[PDB]
Amino acid sequence: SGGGVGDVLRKPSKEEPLFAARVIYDLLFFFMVIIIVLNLIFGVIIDTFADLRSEKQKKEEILKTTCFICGLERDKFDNKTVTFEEHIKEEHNMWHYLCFIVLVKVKDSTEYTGPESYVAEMIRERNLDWFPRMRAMSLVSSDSEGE
Amino acid sequence: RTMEQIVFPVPSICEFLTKESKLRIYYTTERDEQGSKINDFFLRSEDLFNEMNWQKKLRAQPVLYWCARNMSFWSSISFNLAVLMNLLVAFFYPFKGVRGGTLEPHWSGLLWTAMLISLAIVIALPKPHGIRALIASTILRLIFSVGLQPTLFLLGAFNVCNKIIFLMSFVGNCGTFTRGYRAMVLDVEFLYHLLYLLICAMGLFVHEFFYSLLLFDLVYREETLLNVIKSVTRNGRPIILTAALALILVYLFSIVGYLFFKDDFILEVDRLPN
Amino acid sequence: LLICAMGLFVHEFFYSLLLFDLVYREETLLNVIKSVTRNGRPIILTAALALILVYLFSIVGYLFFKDDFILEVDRLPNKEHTCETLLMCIVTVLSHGLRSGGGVGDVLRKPSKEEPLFAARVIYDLLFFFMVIIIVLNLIFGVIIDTFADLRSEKQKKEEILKTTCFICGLERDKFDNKTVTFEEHIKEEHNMWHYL
Amino acid sequence: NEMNWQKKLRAQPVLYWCARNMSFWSSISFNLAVLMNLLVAFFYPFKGV
Ligand SMILES: [Zn+2]
Ligand SMILES: [Zn+2]
Repeated sequence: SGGGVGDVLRKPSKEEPLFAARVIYDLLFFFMVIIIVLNLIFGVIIDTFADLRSEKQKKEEILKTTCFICGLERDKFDNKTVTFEEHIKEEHNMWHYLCFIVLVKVKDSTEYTGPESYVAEMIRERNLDWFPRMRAMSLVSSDSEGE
Repeated sequence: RTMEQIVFPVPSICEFLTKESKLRIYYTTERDEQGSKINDFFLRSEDLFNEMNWQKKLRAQPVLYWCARNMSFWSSISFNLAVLMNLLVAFFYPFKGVRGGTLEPHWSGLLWTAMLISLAIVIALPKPHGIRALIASTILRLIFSVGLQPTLFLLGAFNVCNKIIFLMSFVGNCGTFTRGYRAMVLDVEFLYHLLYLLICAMGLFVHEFFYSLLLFDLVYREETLLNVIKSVTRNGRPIILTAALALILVYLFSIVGYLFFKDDFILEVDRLPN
Repeated sequence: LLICAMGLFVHEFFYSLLLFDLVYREETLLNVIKSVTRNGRPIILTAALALILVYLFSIVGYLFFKDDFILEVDRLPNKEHTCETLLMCIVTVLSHGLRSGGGVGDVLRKPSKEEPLFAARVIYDLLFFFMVIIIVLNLIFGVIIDTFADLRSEKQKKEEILKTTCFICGLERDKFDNKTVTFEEHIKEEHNMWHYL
Repeated sequence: NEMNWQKKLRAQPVLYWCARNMSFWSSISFNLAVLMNLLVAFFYPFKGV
């Protein structure tokens, strides 16, 4: 209700000796509590909108302008007949990776090929260093220059 | 540290994967610490393999599979019915037999005619949208046939049957059924849905407000509203700490006012006669 | 300790004081108080701007609307109205009316269309309400919100530069992408500052 | 152009002494204005206060 300790007390009006102290009390309560504290809680709420929107925008731009598993940043695939739109679909599609994980799981622990044994060795026992962390075999050129 | 490229046949079990969980795993995974999404992807890969096993096992259900396909339809019917029946219980609670026609039914009759005209205009222009408008018009017409209490009882019975057939759809559409009973008891959304069912049943039985409670619990679900509530609640510890700061500050001001301005604390009041 | 001892001895309130001093310590509460106090010089300067602006409005109100400054009052027994002309009483009445909604409205005499001074009174009321109550209070709260924005920006920049770069080494964690020396062991085994200490 | 003017005015020095400490004049004017506004604020019934 607005002023705070004002408009509910007795309103001394200039006759009592306690008038100046009452005015100071009223104005000081109104300033610190009603301005600063309520403005602090609402500044906290607005700041949380700012942080949440910043997180969402960062997540969306890093989801759209970079590759998945591959990790590249979509400016490396500017030329040389392998663009990003088919690098996502045909080269580093994660659905093919899930297909490979379930192919390792379903198959009968024998009579499979070479790389599947290596992958199943890295899956069952230990870590995940068989993923293409930052390399894609499309940025690399021919080795004729050193040869 | 050399890189290969292998081509393999896709397993026949991978085609039993839904589009919803597909989009969920595409949009939900996050970079753990070293700018990489691999670690959470492997754990949800194991969970996805278990989910595809459950989906392949449940494909031979089909009546249960037919029930579990159209769960968004059950959710939409439950939500629209809850909103409509909250609107009916809001406008009319003196009840004691409201069907007396003390100039209310004439205005209600004109409102029903206008609503029927608007529903006809909506069905004419927007033919593909507004399937629930016909059901709302039929429910409004049933209010003119029988009393408000039988209509409310019918709507409550339809709501509880829709919820009890939606729970079976939700149980079927998840793999927690065969892991045991404590596994689905430990689930959070399952507990929320059973709380919703208990609230709906107790509203049908005991004193019949309770639909405001389920309305709050169900409208609170949607994504943008949940986003703004996540904005008010994600940093809740500073908010409660500065609320405690306000509390101690007004405690100090109360101490000072009690100390000196003790006789200036009179307040206006009107008493009720005995 | 002195506050606690004096509370045990003398008149025993004092625990509100030590409670304030001790709850004020914790990190997130100290962070929001640092948001209100880190840019305190603009806040006190625009408070002084509010003070001189209401001093100007008090001057104008004393000049023309001198007899419209009556206020309701109830006296304590040992006409329920009073009028003040001292220009300290005018300034304190105007700071009394600085809060409570409209401002100079709902405390003065409300002339209502009969006096020739009606249009000037309406202009005075509306102009006070607009400039002071909208603009100045919105300025102090915009300053506070801007200080939250700056403080959060500084904290985020500090955290990302602490996590995504090396310490003493100075590199930016994208140089260690390959070639058998990654950043996670470059921090621990090569450029650990504890080995430097 | 400003350095040309400064070189020409270096031979003033009494005017140059006046022009050196202009921040002092500004500070004196501001403090005096604030103080005399405080005095004219608190006491205006005057009629021989
Ligand atoms: Zn890739
Ligand atoms: Zn290094």
